Amino acid sequence: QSQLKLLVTRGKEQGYLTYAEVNDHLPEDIVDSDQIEDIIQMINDMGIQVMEEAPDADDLMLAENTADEDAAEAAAQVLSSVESEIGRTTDPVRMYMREMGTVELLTREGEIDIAKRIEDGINQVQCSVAEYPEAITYLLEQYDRVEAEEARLSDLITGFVDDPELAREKFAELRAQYVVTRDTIKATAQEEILKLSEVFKQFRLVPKQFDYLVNSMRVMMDRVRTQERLIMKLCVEQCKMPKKNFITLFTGNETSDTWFNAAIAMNKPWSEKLHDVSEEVHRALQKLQQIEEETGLTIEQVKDINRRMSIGEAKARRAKKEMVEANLRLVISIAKKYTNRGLQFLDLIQEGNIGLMKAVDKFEYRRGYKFSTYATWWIRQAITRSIADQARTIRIPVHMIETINKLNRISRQMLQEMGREPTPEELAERMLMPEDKIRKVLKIAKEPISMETPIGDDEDSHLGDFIEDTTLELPLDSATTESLRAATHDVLAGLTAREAKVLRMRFGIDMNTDYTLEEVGKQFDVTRERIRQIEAKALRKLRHPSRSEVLRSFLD
Amino acid sequence: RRRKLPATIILRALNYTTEQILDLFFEKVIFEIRDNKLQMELVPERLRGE
Ligand SMILES: C[C@H](CCC(=O)NCCC[N+](C)(C)C[C@H](O)CS(=O)(=O)O)[C@H]1CC[C@H]2[C@@H]3[C@H](O)C[C@@H]4C[C@H](O)CC[C@]4(C)[C@H]3C[C@H](O)[C@]12C
Ligand SMILES: C[C@H](CCC(=O)NCCC[N+](C)(C)C[C@H](O)CS(=O)(=O)O)[C@H]1CC[C@H]2[C@@H]3[C@H](O)C[C@@H]4C[C@H](O)CC[C@]4(C)[C@H]3C[C@H](O)[C@]12C
Repeated sequence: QSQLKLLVTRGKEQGYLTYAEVNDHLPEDIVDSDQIEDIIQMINDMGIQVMEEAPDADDLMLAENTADEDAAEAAAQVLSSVESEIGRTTDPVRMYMREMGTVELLTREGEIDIAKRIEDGINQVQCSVAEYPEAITYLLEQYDRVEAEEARLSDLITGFVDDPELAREKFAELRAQYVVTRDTIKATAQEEILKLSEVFKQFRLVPKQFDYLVNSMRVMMDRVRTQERLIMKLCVEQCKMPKKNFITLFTGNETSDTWFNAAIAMNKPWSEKLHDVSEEVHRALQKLQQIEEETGLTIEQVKDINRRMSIGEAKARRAKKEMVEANLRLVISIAKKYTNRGLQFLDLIQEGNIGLMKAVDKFEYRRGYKFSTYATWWIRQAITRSIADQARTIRIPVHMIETINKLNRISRQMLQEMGREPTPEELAERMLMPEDKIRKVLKIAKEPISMETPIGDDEDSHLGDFIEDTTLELPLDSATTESLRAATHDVLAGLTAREAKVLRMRFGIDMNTDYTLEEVGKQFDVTRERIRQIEAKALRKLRHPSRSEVLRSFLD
Repeated sequence: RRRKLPATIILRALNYTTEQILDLFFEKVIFEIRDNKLQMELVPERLRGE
């Protein structure tokens, strides 16, 4: 028993179901605007569609009752749905509204907290980069590029932290310290590398360079990790390497042969097959050793560096996450203004979200100002740019849109300070434009009208049914062309052999591309003035009527 | 065009006593108990149809 079991019966027991019923018999929930739509459509597959206030006549409701099929899952669907009162929030607006509703407002001091964590993550990863002798090589390579004049002074740095003169001298002393600490490699070298890294902390690289350096170190670590994974894969899977002893002997170094030669000494039969692919495996171990020879430090500090970079990145990512979910409400608040420029609401809020992400990433708390005011600028800029760009069907550059808007504002102003209206000349008056381009921009403003717009109802006529295609040449003209070809073929047949070939070849009559004088002469092997003269003599002699009368009348 | 409510609530939500409602909507027949017997004040018109 429910509040619909008594309805579904009526529906087919009394033929129909008036609106009043399906209105009051609903539970309490999913009353949402037109949530009924789905239950009415299900009830419609049984035969109802009652009119305004339940009329009757009309013995015809069973053809449409049969025209809605046996398969009645719907019945089950409705039952389940209306027997659970899970909010059937179909409209994405509501669900997103709740999703944002979950994250409470991250107050001011929380925001400065997360800003400190972001800064700390970035600084952590920057220190981590400092710590392997293949990152300063490329630094100096592109610094020389910039100084040697193979690059530009603004393509590598955007101001240090505690003038080009100062940068040049610091890189001189960097070169000196670097070379001395590389020579001194043979304990002491680790301390001197630490001191070089501590001086290198001074540098700030252009964002693109920071991305490229993290990417170069990422791809070298990719080579390391892929080589290690493939070596341990080939070993454990082809040599049947017990994975606990794998851990014990292989783990720690992954670079020396001690576990290699202990496993081959282990006397296992797969240990003997180990030579079958010893060349490959040991070549991969050697390549890894060379990679660490250009690393140079060890095989544990690679682990340390990758884990610290991941940790820092994760921290920063999480902080930015916090900020964005806290300011989503701000984004939507700013969105409400632009809703009615022929774009959907949710697209706007998404553009605002992108602007908020950028703002968050570029925000500086040390300036001492509140975050919301700063983010507003990027959210509004992004929203405006997206509405401008994705709005019109025939996309229009943003400056032209701004000019159209300005024109509109001026038009309205003058229309209401003038009474009648502004003529295009008067608009040109208020603008410095040459008055010529005013009408041009006025033309540009027209928003294509919908092809399906209903015409004055002679019912079931739309607009598309009128527009005719001028492309189609009339069948008359095709008959004309056929007659033309026939008459030209007969008059050519009247001509001599070589005159015929001259006229056919100079043009395309009965052949593909038409050959010019020199190529036709080549095909005759006589290429000279005589061939054009033959063309001209044929033309002149065909001027005479009786040969021309057929085409003389054929002119149009 | 909402759900269907019962309707004396309206007629009572203006702060209306049940007794006053009965006095508004129905004439009254008053009986007297005395001598352990019962009598009714008869208006013959009202008997039509019984
Ligand atoms: C939306 C509008 C519907 C008009 C309509 O439905 N009239 C119904 C008129 C009915 N009456 C008054 C004639 C009476 C009936 O005949 C008798 S009864 O009242 O219905 O009983 C559509 C249908 C034809 C469209 C015009 C054409 O594209 C040409 C032109 C293109 C320009 O770029 C923009 C302007 C123009 C004028 C368009 C405007 C607009 O886009 C129109 C009027
Ligand atoms: C909107 C308009 C309806 C006019 C109408 O309904 N008049 C009703 C006139 C009624 N009266 C004045 C004659 C009195 C009658 O006695 C009343 S009654 O009709 O008898 O009820 C229809 C009729 C002619 C149609 C245009 C032509 O195709 C040319 C052109 C083709 C393009 O591809 C699209 C644009 C153009 C401009 C078309 C648009 C549109 O499609 C028009 C204007």
